[PDB]
Amino acid sequence: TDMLPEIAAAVGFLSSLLRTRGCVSEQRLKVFSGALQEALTEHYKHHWFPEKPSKGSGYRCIRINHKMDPIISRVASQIGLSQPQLHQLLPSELTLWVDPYEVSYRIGEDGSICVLYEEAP
Repeated sequence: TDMLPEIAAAVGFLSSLLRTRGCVSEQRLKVFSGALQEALTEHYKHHWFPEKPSKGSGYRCIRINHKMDPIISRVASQIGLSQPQLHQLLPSELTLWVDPYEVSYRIGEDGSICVLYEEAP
């Protein structure tokens, strides 16, 4: 019931966007992926409750508005991506919900809710 699959799906989504929209070597994309996985599992450790998936949902949520998510920012820094470049490469107004058994996202305040990952408990 551990948090890796949901977090790796989230991270794979953000990586894919860097790969697609950017010019980032796989070496860097791999550093970013592992580092973001570790960052987020540290971040979610005490805020993960498999039996009540919406509990802690707001805390775990990854937002990109006019400020970049601070964990994305610092991990991305680790591979030499500045926040302004992230802003350019990643969608505007992105919301990424990373909950037990379900990863989902929205591009834009009024975009569709897409499911990245769903699995049965």
